[PDB]
Amino acid sequence: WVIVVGVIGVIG
Repeated sequence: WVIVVGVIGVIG
């Protein structure tokens, strides 16, 4: 959150 990561985050 708030919609933030192309390849390695949570998502998120």
